[PDB]
Order: sequence, then C-alpha cells, then structure tokens
Amino acid sequence: TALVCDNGSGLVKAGFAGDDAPRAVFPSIVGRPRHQGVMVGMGQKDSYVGDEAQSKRGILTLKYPIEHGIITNWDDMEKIWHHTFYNELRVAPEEHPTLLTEAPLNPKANREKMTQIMFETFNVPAMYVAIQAVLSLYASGRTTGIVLDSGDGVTHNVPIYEGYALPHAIMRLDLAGRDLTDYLMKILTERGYSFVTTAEREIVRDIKEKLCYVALDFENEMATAASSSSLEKSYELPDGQVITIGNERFRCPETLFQPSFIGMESAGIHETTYNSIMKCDIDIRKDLYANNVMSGGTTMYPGIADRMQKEITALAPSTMKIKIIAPPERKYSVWIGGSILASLSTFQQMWITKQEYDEAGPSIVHRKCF
Amino acid sequence: TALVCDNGSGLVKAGFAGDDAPRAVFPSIVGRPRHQGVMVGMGQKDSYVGDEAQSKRGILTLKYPIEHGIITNWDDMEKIWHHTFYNELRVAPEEHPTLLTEAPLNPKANREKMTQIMFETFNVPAMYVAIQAVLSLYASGRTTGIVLDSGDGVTHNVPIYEGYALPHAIMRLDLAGRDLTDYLMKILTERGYSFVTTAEREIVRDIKEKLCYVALDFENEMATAASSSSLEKSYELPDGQVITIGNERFRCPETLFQPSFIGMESAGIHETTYNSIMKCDIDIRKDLYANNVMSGGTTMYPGIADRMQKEITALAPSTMKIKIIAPPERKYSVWIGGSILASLSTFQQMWITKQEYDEAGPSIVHRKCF
Amino acid sequence: TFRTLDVDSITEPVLTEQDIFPIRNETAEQVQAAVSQLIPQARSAIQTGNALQGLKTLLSYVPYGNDVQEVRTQYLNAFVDVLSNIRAADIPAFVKECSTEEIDNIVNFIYRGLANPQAYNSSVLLNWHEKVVEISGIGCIVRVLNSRPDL
Amino acid sequence: MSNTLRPYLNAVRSTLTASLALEEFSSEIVERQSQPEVEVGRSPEILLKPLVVSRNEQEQCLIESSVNSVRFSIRIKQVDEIERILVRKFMQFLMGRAESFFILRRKPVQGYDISFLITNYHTEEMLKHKLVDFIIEFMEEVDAEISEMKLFLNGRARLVAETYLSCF
Amino acid sequence: ASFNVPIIMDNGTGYSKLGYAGNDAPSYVFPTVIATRSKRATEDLDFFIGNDALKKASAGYSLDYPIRHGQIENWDHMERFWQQSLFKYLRCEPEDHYFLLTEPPLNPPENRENTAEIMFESFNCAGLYIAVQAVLALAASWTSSKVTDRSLTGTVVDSGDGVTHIIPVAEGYVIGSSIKTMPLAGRDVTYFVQSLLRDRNEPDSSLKTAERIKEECCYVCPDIVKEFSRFDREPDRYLKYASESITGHSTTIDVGFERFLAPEIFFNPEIASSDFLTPLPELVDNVVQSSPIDVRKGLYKNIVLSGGSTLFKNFGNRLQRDLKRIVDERIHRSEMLSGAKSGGVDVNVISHKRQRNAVWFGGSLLAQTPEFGSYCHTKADYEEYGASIARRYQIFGNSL
Amino acid sequence: ATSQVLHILPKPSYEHAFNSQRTEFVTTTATNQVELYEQDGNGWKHARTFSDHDKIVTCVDWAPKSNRIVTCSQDRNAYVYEKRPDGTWKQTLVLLRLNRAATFVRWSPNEDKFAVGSGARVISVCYFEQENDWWVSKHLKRPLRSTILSLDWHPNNVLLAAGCADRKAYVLSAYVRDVDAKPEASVWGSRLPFNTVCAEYPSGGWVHAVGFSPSGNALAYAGHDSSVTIAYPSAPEQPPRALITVKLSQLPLRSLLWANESAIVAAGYNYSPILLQGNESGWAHTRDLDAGTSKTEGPVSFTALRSTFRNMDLKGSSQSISSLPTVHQNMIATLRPYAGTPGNITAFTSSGTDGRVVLWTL
Ligand SMILES: Nc1ncnc2c1ncn2[C@@H]1O[C@H](COP(=O)(O)OP(=O)(O)O)[C@@H](O)[C@H]1O
Ligand SMILES: Nc1ncnc2c1ncn2[C@@H]1O[C@H](COP(=O)(O)OP(=O)(O)O)[C@@H](O)[C@H]1O
Ligand SMILES: Nc1ncnc2c1ncn2[C@@H]1O[C@H](COP(=O)(O)OP(=O)(O)O)[C@@H](O)[C@H]1O
Ligand code: BEF
Ligand code: BEF
Ligand code: BEF
Ligand SMILES: [Mg+2]
Ligand SMILES: [Mg+2]
Ligand SMILES: [Mg+2]
Repeated sequence: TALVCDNGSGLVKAGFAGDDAPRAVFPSIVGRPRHQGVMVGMGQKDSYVGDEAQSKRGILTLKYPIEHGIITNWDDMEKIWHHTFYNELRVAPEEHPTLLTEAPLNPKANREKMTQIMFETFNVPAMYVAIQAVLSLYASGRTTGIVLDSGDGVTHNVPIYEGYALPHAIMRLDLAGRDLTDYLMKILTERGYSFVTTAEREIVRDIKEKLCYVALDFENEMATAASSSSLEKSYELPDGQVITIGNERFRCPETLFQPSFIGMESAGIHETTYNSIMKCDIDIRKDLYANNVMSGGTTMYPGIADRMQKEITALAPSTMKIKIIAPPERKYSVWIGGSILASLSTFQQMWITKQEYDEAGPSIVHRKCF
Repeated sequence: TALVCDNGSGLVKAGFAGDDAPRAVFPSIVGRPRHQGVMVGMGQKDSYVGDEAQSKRGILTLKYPIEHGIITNWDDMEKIWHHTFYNELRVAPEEHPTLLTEAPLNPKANREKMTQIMFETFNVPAMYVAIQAVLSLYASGRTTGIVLDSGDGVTHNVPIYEGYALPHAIMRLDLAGRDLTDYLMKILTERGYSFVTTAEREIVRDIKEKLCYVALDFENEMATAASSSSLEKSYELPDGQVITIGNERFRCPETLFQPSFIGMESAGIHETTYNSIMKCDIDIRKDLYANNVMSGGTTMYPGIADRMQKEITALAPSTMKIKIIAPPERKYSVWIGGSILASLSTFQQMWITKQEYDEAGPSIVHRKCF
Repeated sequence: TFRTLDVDSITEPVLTEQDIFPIRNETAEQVQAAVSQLIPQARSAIQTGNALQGLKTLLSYVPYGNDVQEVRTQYLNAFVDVLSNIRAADIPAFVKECSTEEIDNIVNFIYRGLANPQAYNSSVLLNWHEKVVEISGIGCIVRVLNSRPDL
Repeated sequence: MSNTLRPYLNAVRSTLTASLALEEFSSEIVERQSQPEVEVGRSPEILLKPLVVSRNEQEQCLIESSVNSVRFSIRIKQVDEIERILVRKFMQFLMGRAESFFILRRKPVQGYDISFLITNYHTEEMLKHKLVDFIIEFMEEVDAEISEMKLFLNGRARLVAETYLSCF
Repeated sequence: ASFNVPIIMDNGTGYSKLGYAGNDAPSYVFPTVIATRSKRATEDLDFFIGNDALKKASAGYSLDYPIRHGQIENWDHMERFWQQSLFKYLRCEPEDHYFLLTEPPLNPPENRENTAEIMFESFNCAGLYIAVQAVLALAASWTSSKVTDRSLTGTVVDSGDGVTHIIPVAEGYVIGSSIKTMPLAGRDVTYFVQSLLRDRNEPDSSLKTAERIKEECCYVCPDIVKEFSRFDREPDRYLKYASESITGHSTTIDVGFERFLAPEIFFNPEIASSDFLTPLPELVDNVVQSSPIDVRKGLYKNIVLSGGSTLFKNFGNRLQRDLKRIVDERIHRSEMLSGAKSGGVDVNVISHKRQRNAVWFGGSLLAQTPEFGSYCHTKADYEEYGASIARRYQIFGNSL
Repeated sequence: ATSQVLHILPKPSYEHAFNSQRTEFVTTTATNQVELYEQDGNGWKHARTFSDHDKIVTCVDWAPKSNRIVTCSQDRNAYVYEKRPDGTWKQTLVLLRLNRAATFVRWSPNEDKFAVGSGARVISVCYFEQENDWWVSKHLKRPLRSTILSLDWHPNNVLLAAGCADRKAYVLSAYVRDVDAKPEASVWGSRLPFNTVCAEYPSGGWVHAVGFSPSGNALAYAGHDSSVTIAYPSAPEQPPRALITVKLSQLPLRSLLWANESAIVAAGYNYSPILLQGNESGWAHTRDLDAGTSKTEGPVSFTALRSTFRNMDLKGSSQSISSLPTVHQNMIATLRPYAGTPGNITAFTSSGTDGRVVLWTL
C-alpha cells in the first residue's frame, strides 16, 4: 500500500491507494488562539489543525497555509501533514510511499519544498507528485477528455488525447471556492448581515455549500428572484438567529461564468474550457468536446453541469455533440484517481525513491514527476 | 500465389496475384507522437504506420517516406514493408515471391536498395520490379498505347507499341497529387482557412478528393465562379466547423495543366503527353493517339478525361482520332495490372530468384527488369 | 567418487513398454508380407484416380513394432502419398464416415508424417489435421498421446 | 501475424490443449517428493508419447507430456545469420526472465530455440486456456518481433554511416 | 593464449578502478556512475560515465549508480558503462586481451552469468577471470611480487563504498566456509553524515558534501559516550567546513558529533541497520574462530585492511584493540580453567601504502603470473558451454 | 439436470465428502490442511482445519453410518478422525507401512475397514482391532505394477476394484478374516481369499476411475485415453460376457458414478459431467449434464475503474478475460453420490481443481 495525500487548498483529502474513497477529509486550516488564556491547565494547545480547529473557531484566527494551490506558509503546512499522517490516518509515514498532487503551472520551488519536506521531515520511503487534472481523468474511467478541476483556490483545464497531454493548451485560472466565499461575504453585506472574521468566513462557506446553486439563465433568474418568493430561503446560525437570502444564492456561483463580478479580467469557466479545446490540434477537438470532465468541490453546485453544457454548446459549432461528465463523487475525483494510479503495477517503477533523492537532491522531482 | 505491391508514393496497394483488386490499401505514412504521455497503463507505442497513424493523427507528426516516387527515408519504408507483410496481408515474406512496382527514370540506387532489402532483410524467395506504367497496359488489356500515370508523388508517360516500349520517348514529371495538396493548402489561405500541420495536410488531401474537379476551360470557369455561388461547395472539418470553397475547387487540379501555378517550368500533362507521342516513331503515333490510357489516383478528378481529350485534340493533327481510355477502376490499375502480370504462365521464368541474386549482388535487377 | 555410480538400474529393474502395451503376436516377416501386399493397392488407387478408396484400403491394416522400421517407413510413405492425392473438398465426406478406430489410425500417422518434414510435405498433413480434429473432436488427439510408442 | 501460420498453430493449439491434462503426482522412485515426471523420465508408464508438430525443416514444435507435467520446445524461423544471432540472444532475455513467466525453462532442450515446462501447479493456479493462448500468441508474434529488430539494426547501421561520412 | 597485458577492472559501488596488469597505479579511478536521458533512436549513445558524468547533472541527464551493495543490479547501465570504459578510456580491443573483473564473495551466480555473456557476446573478449575482490587485496600487502616477500596467510578486511567483507585466506587458499559479509560501508556512512547535516538543517546536505566531510573531518574514537562528553569540554572539535553549492556560491557547515559517530557505523552497525547487528571486531573474531584451528595464530598475526572506507583516522588501532580485547579475554578464560599460563596470540591489523585500491593492485600483481591465461574462462570454453561456465562459485564449497 | 454451486473454495479441491446429514463437508485443499465446512443458512462456513499431515493431502473420505473421516497424504500416513462428545475431532495415526505416497482412500460399505491406494505398487486395506485399539494394514500387492489412481468397493464388503497407471483395472478380493462375514458366491467368484484376482481388465490409457454397478454384476472404468469401458464378468477363469468400450470425443474422464443399473455419469478434464446409458448389449454417451455444452449502460463501480486500468497495465487491454461456458473453470477432480436410494442416484456432487463444490440433480 501507498498513501494518497491530495493536500488541496481548502480540504486535505487523504487515505490509502486502492481504498474506495478518502478516509481523512478535513479543512486545510491551522488555527491559533487570539484571546487571554486565563484558566491554567485545561488541556490548552498553542495551535489546532483541521476539524480540531474548525470546531474551536470562535476563539481562533483560522488561516490556510496554502493559497491558490501554492504553499504560502511551510511551518503550518508541515503541521497539516503531521496531523494527516499521525492523527488522522494514524500511520508512520516512514513506512509508506506518498502520492502527492499539485495543480499545473505552479512555481518550481513549491514542488521542490514539497518533496524535500516529505523526504527530510516525514522521512517517507518513496514519493510522487501527480498533476491534479491528470488524476481526475483516471477517476472518470477515460484516457481522453478535458478535465475542468476546480477546488477552493484554483480552477484549471488539462486536455488529454490517447493519454498524451497537450501542455501548450493547459489553462489555469486563480478563481475557485474561496473567491466565491469572499464574494458571498461582499454580497451578504448588502442584505443586512455582516461577516468579517476568519471564523465567520467558515459560516458563509457553510451557507455557500448548501443554499447556493447555478442558474441555467442568469438574466431571467435575476428577474424571477426580483418578483417572487420561491427563490428565497433561510439558514440558522450558530447564534440561533436566521439568515434569509434570495438572488445572492445564484449571483455567488455566477462569478465562475462571469469573473468580472470580483474585478477579474478573464474568460469564465465555460469560455476557458473552449479556449483550451480550441488550442488543441484540429483532429482531437471532437473527442475533447464529447468528454469534458467536471472535478473538485467548486463543481458541486446544483445545475452547473446543465449550465456548463448550455454555455459550451453556444461557443462550440452546432454540428457536433457536447457532453459534460459530472459524477456524484466528483467531490473527491482527484483523490479517487490518485488511488487508482498509486495501485497500477507500472506506477511502482515511477516513484522518486529515498536513495535516489539522497543522491540526486530535491531537483529530482523536475526530471521524474513530469 | 505471388504477392504484388504497388508501393505508391502516397497509398500502399498490396495483395496476391489473381485477385481482382488490392487486399490492403492504406496511406504510405509513418507517424511518431509529438506530445508527452501522462497516462500510465495506456499502450504507448513509439511509431504508428498506415491506417493507425492516419486514425491517431491529432497527436502525431506524420512523414511520408517516399518523395516523388523515390524512397527517401529507408527506415520508415522498412516499417511500411513490415506492416504490409506481418500486419496487413499477415503472411510471412519468405513464403511468396513478390512483384514490386517502380516509376520510370528513378535513381538506379532506389531499385538496387529495394532489391537488397527484400533479399537480405525480408529474405523473400524471388522478386521483380516492374515499371508502373507498363502494368497499366496489362490492366487496360492493351499491347499498344501511351500510358498517362499520375499518383501522389509522380506523373509519367510510357509509350508502348505491340509490347515494345520506347524508352527514349518516356516523359516524367515530379508533379502529382502531393503538390496539389501543397498548393490547395496555400490557396485555401486566400479565403482565410489556415492549414499548416502534417495532420491538417490530411484534411486538405480529403477536401481535394471530395470536392475538386478539372474545369473544361479555365478562363471561362473562372469568369463563371467570379459572378456566382453556384460552383461553391462546403466541407465539415473533423472539428465540426464548415469551410466553404470557391474557384480554388478547380484552380487546384489546373496545376496539372499549368505547372507555372506552383512556380515550376514544365509542360502540363497535355503537352507532356503530346511531346511523348511526337518523340515516338511517325508510324506508331496514329495508334498512340487512339489508345491513350490513364492511371493513378490524380487522374480521378471529374472532367479530367474531357479536359485531356480537348487539349490533345487542340495539339494533335485534326485529321485523326484522339481517344482516351480512362477506365472506372483506374485508381488501382497499376496493382490490377501487376496482379495479371504476376499470374501469367510466361512470367514465372522472369523473377529474380534468391539463388540468382546472391551470385550477382543487387546489380542483377538492371539486367532482368526494364 | 561414489555419489555418481547408479545402482537403481542394476538392483530395481524398471518396467518396459511391452509390460504396459501387449507385445505384437504377428512375426516380423508375417507383417512385412501383410504390408507389402497392401502398398500396391494404395499405389494403384492413385494411378486410377480413386485415391480415397486407396486410403480406405491402406488404413485396413497398420504395422507396429521396434522390429519393423524398414516397413513402417514404407507404410508411412504410401500414407503421406495417398493424403497428398485426395482433394481438400472430399476430406469432410471421408472423415465423417470413418470409424473412431480408423480416425485414430489417420491422426496417429499424420503425427508421424509431421515428425519428418525433410521427407514429407507438412502443408497437406496440417490441412488433414485441422479437418480430422474439427469433425471428430479433440479426444482423437488424446488417443494419439496415449497410443502405443512403437506405432 | 497469422494467415501463413494458421494451419500450423491450429495443429499446435489442438495438440497442446489435448496434452495439458495434468494432475498431482507423488514420485514413485523417491518418497515424500513430487517431481515433474516429463523432465526426470525415470518411470516410463506415466510418460505419454512425444509428438512433433511441424511446418517446415526449420519451424517445429516438440510436445512431451506426463501425468503431472508437459514440456514444449520450439524451433523458430532463422533464415540468415542476422536472425540466428537476433533469435539466439532474444531467447536468452526471454528465458533470463523465467522466474516471472512461470511456465518457461531457463535452458532449451538440445537443438531447440526456446522451451516451456507447464507443470501441474501452473494448471491449478493459472488459467490453462490462457497458457495455450500465450504459447500460440508468442509463436505468431516472435517472427514479427525479430524481423523488426533487423530493421532497427539497419537503421543504426545508417545512423553511424551518415554521422561518420558527413564530417569530411 | 594472447601475450598482451591483461586488463584489470575493479568496478566498485563507489569507484571503478581501471588499468593494465603490471602498472604502478590504476589508469583511472572514477565514480561507478552513468549519466542518461530522463528521427533515429540514439538515447543509448548519448550517455557519459565517471568524472565526465558528474559534469552532466546540470545539463539535464539523470545520474544512476549501476552497482549497489557491491553487486551489479542494472545490466543495461553496466553494459554501457563497460563499453564506454573499454572503447573511450582504456581504448583497447577486447579480442586481444584477457580481462580481470572483480565481485564480492556473496554475489549471486546470475551476476557472474550476466557478466560472462556481456563480456563474451557483446565485447567478444579473449578470456575472463572474475576474481573475489578481497582475495586479491591480500596481494597488495606484499613488499614485492617476488616469492620471498609473500605472506600467503592472513585475514583480509575489505570495506569499500557499498560492501564490507572479511575473507580469511591461509597458505594461499581461501577458507570459503568462514567468509563474513555486511552490506554497510562508505555510502551508508555517507547517508548517515548527510542525515545528521539535514537534522541540524545546515545550508547544504548534498551527497558530495557528506562524501567530502567523511574523508576531510571524520575519525574513529575509542568510545562515543566519552567522545560526546569531550565535544562539550573541548569546543575546538566542532570544525567549520566551507562547501560550494551545486549552483556556484559559498556556504559554511558546522560539523559536529558526526566527526566520530559516523565512522562508528562499523563498530556499532545497529546505528545503520536493524538486520546487521554484529560489529566489525566481533565479525572478525567470528571469522577467525570459525576457521580451522592450526591457521588461527596466522590469521590473527596478519589482518590486512583494504578498500577506501578503512582509511578513517584511527580505524586500524580501534579494530586492533577491540579484537585484542575479545581475543585475550577468551584466552584468559582458558588460562583460568587450566591454572597454567599461555604464550597468548599477537594480533596485528595492517594498514599499508596501497590500502586505498588494494583489490586493483592485487589483481594487477596476480595477472602478471605466466599461469594466469589458464585460470581465465577462454572464449573457446564460452563457445562450447555458454555463459553457465561462470555460474559455479570458485570460493564456497559446492555440492556436485 | 440442474447445477447449483454450493461453495467456492480458495484453493484446488481434489476430494471432498459430505456427512450423512449433508449438513457439513470435509475437503482437501492442495496443502497439508483439510478444511471442514458447515451450513450457514443457504451458505457454507469454514468450521475447522485438520492439519496432522506432514505433506500435501491427496484424498479424504467420510463414513456414512459410523461418522468417521479418513485422510491420505504424500507423507505416506493416514489419519482417522472420530467425533469426541465435546464436539471436536480425535485424530488417530494409521500405520499404513507404505514405502511411497498414499494417493486415494475409501471406506468399505460396512465401514469396518478402509482401503488406501499408493505409489508404492500396493494397496493398504486397513481394519481396527478392539483387542489392541490399533488400526492394522494388509497389503494387496501381487498383480499391481504401478501407482494406484482410484479405488471402489463392491456393495458386498469383500471385492475391491483398483485403477492402476499400468493401463489396467484390477478386481481384487480384500476379504479380511475376523472382520468380514463370508462372501456370497457371485459373478466375480466364490473361492475368494485375500488378494485373489477376479480380473486384470485392459485400457488404452491410465485408469483414472472405477466403480461397480449398484447390483455389483458389472464394473465400469475410465481411461486417460478419453474412453469409458463397462466390463460384464461371467465366472472365474472365464472371459467376460461383454467388454463395451465407448470412446468420447472430449478430454479425459477423471471420475465416474453409476446413476442406476443402466446409466453412468462421468466427469473430468472436459470440465463437465456427461451421462452414458446402456446395458450388456451396448452403451453410448447420451447427454451432457451442463447446459454449457451448448456454449451459452449505467453507473460504473470504483473496482471497475481500478480493474480496467490494472487490466490495461498488467494485461493487453481493458477487456475482461472470459469465463468458460461450463460451471467448472478447471478439471473436475471427483464425482460423488448425494441423494436418492442406493442404486438410483437422483443427485450427485463434484469438486474441482478450480475450488467449486457443485450439486447436480439429474
Ligand atoms: N456542495 C457544494 N456546493 C458548493 N461548493 C462546494 C460544495 N462542496 C464543496 N464545495 C466547495 O469546494 C471547495 C473544496 O473543494 P476541493 O475540491 O476539496 O478543493 P481543494 O482540492 O482545493 O481543497 C470549498 O470551497 C467548498 O466550499
Ligand atoms: N477520387 C480522387 N479524386 C481526386 N484525387 C484523388 C482521388 N482518389 C485519390 N486521389 C489522390 O491520388 C493520390 C493517390 O493516388 P495513387 O494512385 O494511389 O498514388 P500513388 O500510387 O503514387 O501512391 C493522392 O494524392 C490522393 O489524394
Ligand atoms: N580518507 C578516507 N577516509 C574515509 N573514507 C574514505 C577516505 N578516502 C576515501 N574514502 C571512501 O572510500 C570509499 C571508496 O572506496 P573504494 O575502495 O573505492 O570503494 P568501492 O570499491 O566499493 O567503490 C568511498 O566511500 C570514499 O568516500
Ligand atoms: F487547491 Be484546491 F484544488 F483549489
Ligand atoms: F506511386 Be504513385 F503513383 F507515385
Ligand atoms: F563496492 Be565497494 F567495493 F564497496
Ligand atoms: Mg483541489
Ligand atoms: Mg503509384
Ligand atoms: Mg571495492
């Protein structure tokens, strides 16, 4: 067995290769206390990690060590990996290879320090660093398609044909569920309700995860919510009081299809997918159009597969069929795909091994993992 | 049963003597992946050949190993013979004597090396290297006639009377269906369709096959198409985009009659046929005009028989019959003629046999073949 | 040293193939006569074109024994010659009418013809092998595996 | 490949499937030991007659069989000295891996190119219809594998010829 | 037989030493490393080896070491390493020369078979001898090749970059029932020096810097709990080492208790492995006591050191004193039961001028002998019996 | 006829026996263990292992009325296992005195003695003595020339058929005094002391299986030449009334069972039981009991995702390796009565080298 540790920017998703689904899913958060620690003894800790922080958050400054899929704070990222292996999986990491992941078009130094900490702190016996939108394509049961992965921090497209990636046609967009959370705070502020702190940012994430949905036709949905009760509904806070919301429920997800709302100049996710298909060689485009693959938690909004199929069918030539593949387990497909990969018998030849790291130094990942 | 291959400069035609048509017809292509394989488990393969390369082409750089009827990349030609023997016909080359086919006025080195490979790499029991135009008279059932063969790589006339060829009156022209694809790619740019890659070349080869024709008078057809949409057609690319095509529908095949379009200084196929007949002895011309035989895929354009009869009737003396026999099987008529020749009772003494080759070396071929 | 001196060969006498298969009752000259009368009937059946009645009569007796290679080889020469002179479309009409005893004599000798390609054309024996096994089933090879070694 | 080997490989497939009727068998000459009786040959009554299947003087199979073991040995096409070297070496890689192709011998029987030993334990713990499909799919493809290697040898003979000759 | 100087190749896990018999040093000593890539196919021509393949890590080649724990274990890489050794560096013709190759005592027969088929079929060499490497290293001890300078009885302790093994040899015969082997040597102590620099988080801990800190700074102390205590009392023992990075800039490394705790891997191999628990002085006593009784005075009297990882400052004296302690304690137990005295046994551990490459100098000195062409596998024997001609162990007792 | 797959065993199952209540069965895995399986509603559960043998177990049997298991192995031992009142099994070593492996064992119909075939050229007929609490072995050895591949007892306690690798099927008297009552004067003989020989019947190949008719007046046996032979004896020293051999078109039979006085099921390397029918005038193969004789989208599971990639990686391509059409996927090693009155088998069972244990109803 080998660990598969998809340290995403919003959730760590971890477990064992060939296991059905990730067994350690928790916030990619380190919390530190912000108040007068008056009661002596009491089992107090200098910092808290994951669900241990999320449940204590009313006294903590929660901060994610990872932003837009790039590690910003290594002293806390080691704290998350240590929590993953010793507290959440309860293994010794020196006994198991780890398949890690990262998004494409990351800094070189991210990939180096992430191999160095696995070999020099966690003492791991072998490791590998897969591209997240390649893994999501194993989890679809395919060898050609265009994975749209979108998580908490990054959205990216990787077009693949016959198992060859077309790396010139990879699109990264630094917009995903954390920007939709920050935008939901900016529009909730307009109805009556103020959310400000790093802990209140989790309450509005827990709104976004169950009140929001994607409108199939935003400009007509906007007129319908401005003229009826049916689109409005309510959520009950930790403080027992009720929050009622309406056109905020679909204006939030719409930022993915209209990044101009949060001040970005870019294509939306629909036109970013088409700009990746139209960068590919002309003979493969039909087999990409019939195999768009949704992945990552930001693709979980009710109606996003219907909307994505509508917007791509308007951009694509009407002569040919579009399919969006969106399984119900697309919430974890990058982990699911790493759990396939780390169990394929040729894969056991591809690991960076401890001995090979010791001899080659941390630059070995650049001449073995892609 | 003997084999017969017409190793065409763009399609391989291969089969067994006494069959009515080729057993296997496939592009004379070898392709290598241009991109990086990211999937494991996939059957990654270092080269594809024939129809598999034509099918996977969106990720391949495609090479033709024969240029103007001359083999120019021997390694990718040995791959194609190994594909004809072990994959397409799926018979071992040692079991059957084998008729190969070649254009007139080729390098001596081309026919020697093609003999040395067949006896010392494919170990064949016997072989013969017939001239492609001499086989077109067998297919047409003639013993007197002037052939006009035109393939992917080359166009040539061989005038023949009562089975005696006139090798001083052979005209050979390195202009045929490849240079018409290269020119159609160029003039397609003037309507705005940029085709550039070795795989987009195979889309523009298909446009040329599906839509082009030879117009009975070019200045009249130009003045027609300049006024009207009635001569236009539309073709759906494998992308689902539709191109629409104008006077370049017939300005492409006119290159055969006006080589100055592609900058080269030579007589078009009409004048080069008339010059071949005017080089011949005066008593035989009167029969060469009556038995003018076409062959090879570049002679398949709609209206090319009527264009060719109109032009030869304008050149040749009006007092006698011009009669062009372009049969409906002419696409394969070199192979069909080879399958007749290799089947004759009187030909079975004419093979170069292995025991007769290795006492003389590959220079035996020039003293048994034409 | 002693480790290599075999003793089993001189203190525990092993079985012989004539203990496992009953010895032939007919004497060497008695079978050499019985074959030499049949081969001319088979050679004649080729010369009159009725080669299939050649096989039916040739296959009515079989020589076997370690004493008779110089006539087992003549019987095999006549059998391979007769198999090379039956038309391939007549084979399914011959094989479906053979007894399971005659079939097990055909396929037993085609595996003797396939053992000596420098004297027999394998291509026609492999053709008979496909047709005899496709028609009469895989057990007809199992009866060859199990058969007498001096056939 | 197939169409020229089709008569031969249907004879080999049919012989080899009739030959692979194996069983557990404790040896009669040694106590508390099983041994592959085709390979030892010390008790004759549990050997079956050795059968040859053959297309040509070059291309042959010998099939030897016993109550718990079958040995199968083949000669493949070697029509010039380049195929003699390429075959003789290719089989030494293929037998050098015998610990992971469980049915291979590490040495051929004398005068054969490669040899297989399908023991009872293999027909109990592996799919025996996929064992004969591997033997047959090896005999179809090995002529295409070796002929391709003599193309790559010509390809390098050109690589070094052009690279030497083009720097005058 | 050909008369040409036999070619000698000690392919170590760390360094290959190459040359011709009868020269006074190896023609080359360079790392056993190959640099490889990670319309004709040429990725098997583009490789480099030795000192010219360290220069290639920045040019995007992957370096790999085809010998690990004293055994060849990548045969594609080792064949390319030999062709390049023979045709670039030694610049020889194999068909003219006999070759002496070396391997550890406990190598698998499969590796001698693969070595023989590569030498006889790929290179076509005239003949081959595959020498057990520590059996040669005794012959580097002599003051000269001449018969009166020989001392054909002595224990030989060999320790390179990848294996240590102790071979007893007496009256010119290798006592094969008594060989001891431990796959812990110069590289495993480098990974330990590297592991310590890395736990202190020093500016550089690349393999080349731990490899240099071993041979610059480390030594074998008497006892590590007193040496840790000395590093508190005696603060000039914390050396400062200046290292230059892979990318061409300065750094400074403090070197600490790895100055003694790293060579201690030989005298306490529990530090390195769970599997090889027996320390080198007791591993040597297990060799000499397993050996037949009359040679034991001779085997202790002459314990030859060999191979680069025996060169640590004070290594010979630590081995001599800890082995003398094991030996005189055992003799004094025997004096106790008897009440009589003994003459004891002298234990000498012999460090000497050719200790850095002793196996090569041993191979060179043996291969000069007129008999050498008769001990080789000649290619005539290869053409008769095939590569199985090399499969039999010369050293151990064989059944059959 | 219908097949029901009772259990899939993790290892090859050369032999098995169901207890007389058909509630539990013993079976020989291809190791020195013997598994005991019990009912689990409609399923079966592993109850215990016996493990008293040194080497691979070769055969096993379970006495109907007296409820004792007997076991053979390549270690040359046999054990008899007998139920203690507390619910566990008392092992007991039987001194077979064999020079080579024990191959095949059967309890006699009165269960007072059991016979063990061997590679040692002999058969050890074992019986128990209340005077000594020993099991003691008598060696049948006069005509046997090679390994004994199977045994069957006559329905009277005396006569023992044995199939031997010297291509013959023997009928021997195994009368042991002060255990058996006198044998009745019958078709096989009347002068009937231990090791007297009633037949040495021929075969084309090794005789894998033997069995007497339910009336005892005929013997059937089966060769590695893929034939079944039925021998109809006349009297001592006299040729048989008939020696009918039916040659099958299939791979060899390994096991054999009279369904009634006029029909036989047989099975083996053909992966399927077959039915033969006849009498002393003639016999023919008449049916295959397996319908496999005739050779007869939605969401996708994680284990189908992982296995379609492991198939592309380990094997040629994604596509699954097919089943055989028969119920068994490998040679069917043994074939045993299950239900109906003695001499009218209504159902039988088989166990395979694939580890299937299967119930067949006619
Ligand atoms: N049901 C849902 N509806 C909308 N957003 C969701 C839903 N489930 C998860 N998310 C969002 O997905 C993000 C986490 O997705 P994930 O794929 O695990 O990201 P990452 O890999 O970067 O950690 C968070 O912003 C979370 O709120
Ligand atoms: N129907 C057609 N109409 C026009 N061009 C054709 C047609 N069919 C084939 N061609 C062209 O003819 C060439 C192939 O003809 P072929 O006789 O096989 O040439 P070659 O023998 O040299 O390979 C290609 O350039 C192909 O595009
Ligand atoms: N002075 C020294 N002190 C300690 N180790 C040394 C010294 N000089 C060289 N070495 C070590 O010797 C080893 C190389 O020795 P060598 O005999 O060539 O080993 P090998 O034969 O296995 O390659 C390396 O670990 C090297 O760092
Ligand atoms: F880091 Be998550 F994939 F956005
Ligand atoms: F062979 Be093509 F006619 F050039
Ligand atoms: F490989 Be070295 F000899 F340790
Ligand atoms: Mg993610
Ligand atoms: Mg052509
Ligand atoms: Mg060394």
